[PDB]
Amino acid sequence: IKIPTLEDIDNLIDSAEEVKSEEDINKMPPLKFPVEFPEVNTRSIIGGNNYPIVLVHGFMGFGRDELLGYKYWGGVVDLQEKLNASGHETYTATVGPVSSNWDRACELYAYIVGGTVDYGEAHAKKFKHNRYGRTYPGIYKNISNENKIHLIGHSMGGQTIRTLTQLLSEGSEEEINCGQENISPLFEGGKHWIHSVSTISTPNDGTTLSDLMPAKDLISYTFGVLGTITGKNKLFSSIYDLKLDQWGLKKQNGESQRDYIERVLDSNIWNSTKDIATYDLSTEGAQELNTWVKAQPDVYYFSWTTQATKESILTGHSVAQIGPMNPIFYPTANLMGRYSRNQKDLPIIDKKWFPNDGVVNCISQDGPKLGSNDVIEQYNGGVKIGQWNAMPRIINTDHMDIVGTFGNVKDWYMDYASFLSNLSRAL
Ligand SMILES: [K+]
Ligand SMILES: [K+]
Ligand SMILES: [Zn+2]
Repeated sequence: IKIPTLEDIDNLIDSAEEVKSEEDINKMPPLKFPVEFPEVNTRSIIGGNNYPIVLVHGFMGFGRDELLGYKYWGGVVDLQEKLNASGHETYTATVGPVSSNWDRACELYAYIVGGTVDYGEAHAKKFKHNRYGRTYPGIYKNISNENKIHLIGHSMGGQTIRTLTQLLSEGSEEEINCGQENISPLFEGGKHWIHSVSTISTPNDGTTLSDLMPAKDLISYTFGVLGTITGKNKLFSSIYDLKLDQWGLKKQNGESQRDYIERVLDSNIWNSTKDIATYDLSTEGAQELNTWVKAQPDVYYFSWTTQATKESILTGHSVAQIGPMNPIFYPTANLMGRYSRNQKDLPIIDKKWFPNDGVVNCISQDGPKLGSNDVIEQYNGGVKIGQWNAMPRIINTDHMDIVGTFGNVKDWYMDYASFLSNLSRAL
């Protein structure tokens, strides 16, 4: 009926599942990776790679040094550590939790290479924000056409990694042509640093959760969800940063976390620019991204779809599955599960959009289709470069469960890392 905001923090905390110990997560049934790499049981794989994985969080995800150690990737299980311990070189990148995909891609570039974020003169002028952002040391500084990586992005992270791959490969005409000093190499094109792009629970065609909500309310709701993890009091402690430096929205000297959050929530940013996550998450905004962010011909693309709704036999609406769906997502799942729209200049939303994972419509997750020329095929026991390999649906699994909040997923990720290591070179 009603999506809660911070006004309803008490009821959210009340309805929420308790955070579990690592021991208790390990007692849950492990998620099973569904396939073997093609031909592994018919012949020798001879063309594999040693490229590392870089993990990229979604909307309202935070870094390894935030949330008092609770990890985006695995929660109380440190998936990065487990992957490295089992021989799968893995890093974690951290970008703006509520910034646009463009801004996040520029941040991701700097996070990997090292240096100061550069959003582009042209872009920064157009959207009226700073050209330069924060400074990072670099987690994989030697990245190159020879030293490629596998990008894995959850939620909005999947849009962000598509966007980085587009910019690396083809650059930005607007940036190239504006005649700025010391253009970021990101915008020049010609870089083939990415071997694969994997999206997990990604709004590749947006999510109608953004369409149906006022932006401020969506953000406020998501602070509520964060609170179910941090605890309602620790939610207002200095254990996370919204990273809106470019907008002049850093926490002020002497400002409390609570005052900082209220100030950001009350900002004009949420209804006054398209250069923000809430726009980029909407179906209109995702469609716009899709009109220029294409699947590159020399990169493997994989998509994973989560679902935790069932169809109501009475109305045809999709509703939360009791058990699999976090109770915090009951209202979001149920509103998306009955949201239609047939309005000029906007994507037509019909019953195919109803099934969801609490946050993102299932139909949106297999790859970009709105405004896209990308090819999508369901995985058929062979991998195809330059197009989307839409992998077997991850049913009975909500939006956060697939990153360990809450689920036993470490073996799935280790098996996926093994799978990715078999991928052979572009011809
Ligand atoms: K909206
Ligand atoms: K769940
Ligand atoms: Zn921007």
